[PDB]
Amino acid sequence: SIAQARKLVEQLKMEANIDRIKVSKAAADLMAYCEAHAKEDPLLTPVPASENPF
Amino acid sequence: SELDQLRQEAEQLKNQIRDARKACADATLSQITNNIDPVGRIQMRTRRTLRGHLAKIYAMHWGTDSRLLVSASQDGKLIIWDSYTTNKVHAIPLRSSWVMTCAYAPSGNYVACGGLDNICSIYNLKTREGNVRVSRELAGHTGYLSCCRFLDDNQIVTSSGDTTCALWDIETGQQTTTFTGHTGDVMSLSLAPDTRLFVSGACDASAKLWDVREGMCRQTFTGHESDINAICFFPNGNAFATGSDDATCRLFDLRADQELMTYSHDNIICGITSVSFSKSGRLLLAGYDDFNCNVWDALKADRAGVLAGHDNRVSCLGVTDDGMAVATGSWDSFLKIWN
Amino acid sequence: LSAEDKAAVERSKMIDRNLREDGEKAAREVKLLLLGAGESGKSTIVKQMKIIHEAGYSEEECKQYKAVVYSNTIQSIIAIIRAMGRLKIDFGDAARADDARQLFVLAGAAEEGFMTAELAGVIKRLWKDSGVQACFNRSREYQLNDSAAYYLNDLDRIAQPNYIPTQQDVLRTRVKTTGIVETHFTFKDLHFKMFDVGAQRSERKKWIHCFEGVTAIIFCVALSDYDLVLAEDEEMNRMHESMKLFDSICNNKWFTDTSIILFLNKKDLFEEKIKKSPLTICYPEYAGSNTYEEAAAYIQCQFEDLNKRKDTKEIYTHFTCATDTKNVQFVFDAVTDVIIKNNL
Ligand SMILES: Nc1nc2c(ncn2[C@@H]2O[C@H](COP(=O)(O)OP(=O)(O)O)[C@@H](O)[C@H]2O)c(=O)[nH]1
Repeated sequence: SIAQARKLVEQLKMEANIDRIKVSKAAADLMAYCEAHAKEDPLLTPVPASENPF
Repeated sequence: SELDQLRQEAEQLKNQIRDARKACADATLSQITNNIDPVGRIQMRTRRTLRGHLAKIYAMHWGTDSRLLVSASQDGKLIIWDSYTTNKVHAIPLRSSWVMTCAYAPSGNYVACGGLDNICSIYNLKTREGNVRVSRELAGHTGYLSCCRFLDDNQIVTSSGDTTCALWDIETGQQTTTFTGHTGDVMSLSLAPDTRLFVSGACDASAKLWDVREGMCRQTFTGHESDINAICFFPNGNAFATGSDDATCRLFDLRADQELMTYSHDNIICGITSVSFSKSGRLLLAGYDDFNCNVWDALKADRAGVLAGHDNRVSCLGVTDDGMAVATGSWDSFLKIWN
Repeated sequence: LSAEDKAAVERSKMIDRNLREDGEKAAREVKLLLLGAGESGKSTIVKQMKIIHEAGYSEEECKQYKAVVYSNTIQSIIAIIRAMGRLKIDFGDAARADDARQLFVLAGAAEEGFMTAELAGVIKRLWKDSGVQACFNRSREYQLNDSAAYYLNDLDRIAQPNYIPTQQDVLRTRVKTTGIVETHFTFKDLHFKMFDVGAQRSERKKWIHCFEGVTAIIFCVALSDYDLVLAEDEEMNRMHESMKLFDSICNNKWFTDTSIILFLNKKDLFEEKIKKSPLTICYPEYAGSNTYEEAAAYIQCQFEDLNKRKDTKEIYTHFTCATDTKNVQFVFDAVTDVIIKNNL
């Protein structure tokens, strides 16, 4: 019991004590990463259909 | 008494996590994205059809060369294909046909699979003596193997219906680390871009971030009203998508430690079996029970399109490392390469 | 373009050849999936198929169960002994309380089964005791192994230095397996495939659809479970759970085109138990005479009734004693015929 509780506690501490961020920052970065590679995405950017891969 | 300290300490901890998340909820992904040029609706067509399996295909994994791929079917064979020519580079006779997953190694030397046997079987493609026979069988799991991914020829992580994930040392066959925590079948797992940590989806409707080297669960993501069958990391490694029985797909941010978006549409209440990201992270591809693969805008949350070409459900998905193509496996026994 | 890379094309064709041949062989084989609660007989039926239709067990394969036999033997005596406390039963001879303590001292933790000159006597002394016997009779009031008396009575043969398990011993072993068990066998011209997911301790819902379209399901039911409960919920009667499971598998959308075959197993245990205990512990609305004939029929009618597509699917019930190779032979050989006829 005291042992399991402790085991739980240290895990909750692990989940608890971390460098969180706000959603607007986190979200911006996603838009960022995406908009940054939007052209390199062959499924977004219909690569010159001639004979490339398929 | 002493148990109260711990109990009381436990209670407060959950709330700080609760309140901590709450506090960061200063905006929504949708809000900040509401002002973006929509993906529009892009059309994809089947460029290649891979026939050779008899039974339902349960998984497939693209080789890092974005050309050769493995597919596992319960017809007892792992077929390794030449996505370009459609030639079968291989067909591995499985010691057990109740295969639920297969994994193509980053190096291209090995491949793996396992299932109702609770074993992860490591097949060396380079058997100079000729062809393939099981090189390693990783036993330890007491529930089906739901997913497996090599970090490299030397190590592979596995998820299981026994509620755990595990890291193994192929060379020796010993279970390196057991990732306990989930209280339901772990159905899927995804390796972060660097193979430093990974996330796992489970039947307790929760995802979990695990530190491979620490063998501990960092964070735990909830939000799904049902099992999680598929899981995938956003290309940058700071977010991941989950596919669930509850008819929805969800993006969760690691740094903001919480769900950011939900991808769903009325007139779609069947489960998702697989999720994959487009090379840029813009599109989220989810394989559905209704034979279709739905493509969503990972930022706006709308359906960019839908890949229809399978007669039974889409069981596994896969977008090449170079983002050049998508593979969709199915219970109908065919695989399709979409572009 | 158009060259010697075509060597891959001929190899791919070689593979298709192998796949195709291997594939043809797979459409004319019979696939059977065994289901039912744990302890219902699935494992035994699987093993039977190997004794009847394949090599059966060899001295070597049998000696490899020597450990499991010793473990089951020890596990049984301990469970009965412990059971005396719960139910407050004295030893017939007080000097057994020592052997009881010695039983746990000797019978250490898991390694394998021990079986020593000393443990053998300790056990032989305990089993034989009138008190242990008294409790053993009240084995309906606690979790107890089916093959307990089997192994305990034969302790003189088992505890021998030059012991080798008989196939019966093997058949009686309870080794709990987590990995799906499969046994292939050729019989009556066609090939067979029997699968026992066994204790695939994972939600059934995730792998059930894997067997959609199996030729037939053989659903085992332990008839002797009617007067037993669940050591976790207490109120939950085991026979009732088996029914819920059956209802779930019988009418399961994945098995619509599958032949359901109940194996009302443990009829030999049921026959002796029905004399002592009433069916009314299980089915309180049972007004029938508490005999084998009538009660066994009542139970059969209760499971077959769970079937909702009664107009579309026929439930081929059979009363078995999975540990009796002859009985299983005939019953299976009768299952094989219905199957042949019914479908193929
Ligand atoms: N007397 C008797 N023992 C049986 C019968 N069927 C199985 N057994 C035993 O009851 C126990 C449970 O059987 P098992 O095959 O392990 O059930 P499973 O859990 O479904 O695989 C084992 O000791 C078997 O040998 C039966 O009809 N009669």
